[PDB]
Amino acid sequence: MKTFRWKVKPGMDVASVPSVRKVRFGDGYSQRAPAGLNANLKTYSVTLSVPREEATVLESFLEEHGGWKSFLWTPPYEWRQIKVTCAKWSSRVSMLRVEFSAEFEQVVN
Amino acid sequence: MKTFRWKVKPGMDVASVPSVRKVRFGDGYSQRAPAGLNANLKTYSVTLSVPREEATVLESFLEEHGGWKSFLWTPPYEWRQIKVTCAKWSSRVSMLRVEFSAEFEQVVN
Amino acid sequence: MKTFRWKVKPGMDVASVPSVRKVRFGDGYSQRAPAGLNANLKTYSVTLSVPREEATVLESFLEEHGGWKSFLWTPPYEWRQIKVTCAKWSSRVSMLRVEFSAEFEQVVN
Amino acid sequence: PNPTMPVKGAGTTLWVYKGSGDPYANPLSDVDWSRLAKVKDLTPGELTAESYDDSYLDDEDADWTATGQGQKSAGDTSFTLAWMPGEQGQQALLAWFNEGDTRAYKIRFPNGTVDVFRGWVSSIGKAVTAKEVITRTVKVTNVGRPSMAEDRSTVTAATGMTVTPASTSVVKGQSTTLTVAFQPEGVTDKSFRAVSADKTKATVSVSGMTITVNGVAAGKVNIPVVSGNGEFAAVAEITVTAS
Amino acid sequence: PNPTMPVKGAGTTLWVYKGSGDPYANPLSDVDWSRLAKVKDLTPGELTAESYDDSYLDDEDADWTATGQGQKSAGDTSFTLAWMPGEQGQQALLAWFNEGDTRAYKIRFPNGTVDVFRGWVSSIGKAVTAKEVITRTVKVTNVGRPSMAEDRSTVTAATGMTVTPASTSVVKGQSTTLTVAFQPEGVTDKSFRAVSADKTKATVSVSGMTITVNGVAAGKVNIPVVSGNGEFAAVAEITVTAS
Repeated sequence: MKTFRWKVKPGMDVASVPSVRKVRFGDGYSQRAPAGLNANLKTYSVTLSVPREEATVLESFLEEHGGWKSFLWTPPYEWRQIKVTCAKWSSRVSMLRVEFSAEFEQVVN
Repeated sequence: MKTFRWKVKPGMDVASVPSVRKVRFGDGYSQRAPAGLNANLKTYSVTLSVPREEATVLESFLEEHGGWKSFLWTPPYEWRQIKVTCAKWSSRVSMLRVEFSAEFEQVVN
Repeated sequence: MKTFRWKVKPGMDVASVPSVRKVRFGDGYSQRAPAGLNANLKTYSVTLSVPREEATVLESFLEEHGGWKSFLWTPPYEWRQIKVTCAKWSSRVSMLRVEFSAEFEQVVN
Repeated sequence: PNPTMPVKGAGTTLWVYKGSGDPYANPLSDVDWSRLAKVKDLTPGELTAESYDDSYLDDEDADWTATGQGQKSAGDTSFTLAWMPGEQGQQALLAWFNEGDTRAYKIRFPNGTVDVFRGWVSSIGKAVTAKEVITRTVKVTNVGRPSMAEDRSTVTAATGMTVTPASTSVVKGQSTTLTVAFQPEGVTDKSFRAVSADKTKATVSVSGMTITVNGVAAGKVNIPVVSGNGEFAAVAEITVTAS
Repeated sequence: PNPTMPVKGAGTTLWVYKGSGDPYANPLSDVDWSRLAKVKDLTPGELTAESYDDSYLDDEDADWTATGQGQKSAGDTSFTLAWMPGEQGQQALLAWFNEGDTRAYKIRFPNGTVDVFRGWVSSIGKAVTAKEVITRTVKVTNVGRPSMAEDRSTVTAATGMTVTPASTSVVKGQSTTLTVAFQPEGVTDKSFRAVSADKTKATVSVSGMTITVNGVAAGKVNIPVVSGNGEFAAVAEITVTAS
């Protein structure tokens, strides 16, 4: 598929860290430039809690994409569809539910 | 835009760390100089908390500067308007609110 | 001005770490000499709590001295006037009070 | 069944939804509802809320702490009822516990008003003692927002402000009656006040849904009568004769 | 009412603000307020203040601790009142809890005094038991600064109101003004409201002591004017000409 269709837990982190060209020696003058064109692509630390049976479907999706092969996602932050990739997605398997901890790095290509 | 309007709730952290030139002579004697020519800049570790709808506005305002560029802000410490740049603005999402953490660095530019 | 005239919180740290010339290879013989003449100059990790209005005066004093320009201080440890400098003095600005966390490294010159 | 006066709380019943439609749509009809009979006692849910800090450094008047309302909870509803293991409804209750699904259940009050919640079983107890019927104790943790009886309530302001005064003479030691119709096409839910224009020749008493006007002193007197916040009003004129 | 002498406390009335002005300005008025009737139990929130350490290494007499007043908080006002779902003031209460905004509410004692807080409902409860009236229990968390009755220590009590109207013809496209003398030797802490007795022939607008009457239709029209909770009132008459 091409669309992450699961619902994330309340606590979700959004780091931005824009990329700029900064020049400064010691404590003297400083110059700042916006470097690239596609500003900052952010990073979403996302956690999900799904029953022990849907864990297989979610992991099959993530492993089929396998680090590359960005997919479409609509974060509940700005509600605007973007393209992201996931590279870690660790999982913790409780007695009745499982908890995915993954990262989504927004991309362009 | 130019001026930062959102308020900072919990009690920020204000860091000074003035840069000096220090030479350690022999039996307990030393030599100290201010290194720079123009004062100390000071930086604010600041946290916002805003409803889930104003978070998009806050993120758009912080993105329009994008790490470089300086916006006006009046810190609730000395109550004098200064020029700052922000380059992290991490954000954690909750059920009804979003909590932002940021590092505003005061610049003479 | 030339005298820190504020009152510190009870919990204050006093590190000594004297400077000596120590020679020892492996686990064999060891030789120790007192190195310099002015022994140890200690270091006072100091914390203060002042209302939100005295913060401006305290910060103006500390930033006027600005790392160099040692000032006179009477620590309640030995009650003997000494000369110290401050280099960090971070601040935390609560709702009604502000807490300074600073370091005082005693000097000679 | 008057939902505007206090009620004694006896005759309250309890039902669990067993259909597939919308339980919050028509809770007055008990068609697809299974009753839990022999309810010994019931402690309804406590609609609470959690608070967020609303104190900013930039604020003036920092002497007083300020907060704000955040998410709200629906609380837990408890009830104990006579233990009848062979009775359907208790079997449905244990099935509700075991499957663990989230289901709707309503409480019918002796007003004609209902309160339907939605939750899951989180406790099934039982007290066994001699000389006392064995009771089964159930606790349901509620999820989401419930439908309070104040949601189904209705208001009516069909503008039927009519004032019929005596409009006749009165004498010392007697009184007259002034009437105010509260029928905006009949149904109404508001209040009103009435008072004389001088308080030096006549006095008023607003009670029994009527106005008693007493002519302590002679002359022409006036009485404004204003209903509610001031949506409507009227003026009455009363003559008091020397005789 | 004797605020300089102890009072019993039977006759304490709870009110909530539905107006748009400043509730702290004139709490004595009941104009833009809604009463919460049938109050079984009341418990005003207690003002508190945290502490901050004030002991310093430099000072002498260190054997005894020192402290200072921190941040004040207006506490939690709790009250249990009879459950009447169908009457206004309880549906307003549930709407207030649901929306979550911070409204004002006042407590009036049998002294002529009143304590006004600003807060939001944090708990809504019920107590069902046979032989006892169903009680809705409410808890309110107060924010900001409360205006306690000790703030108001002057109260001139007014005790006087008169109104002189134009009592003349009003033409279409033009408006007249009504004069209200509210000066019992000048000093007052009391406001008023006015209303038209028919809402068809003439409409009145009241703002800042300025009462403007528009003669929409010809004839004889009446404008009642009532001040405060309803102790003083009077009537004005205005003629309107078709031409």
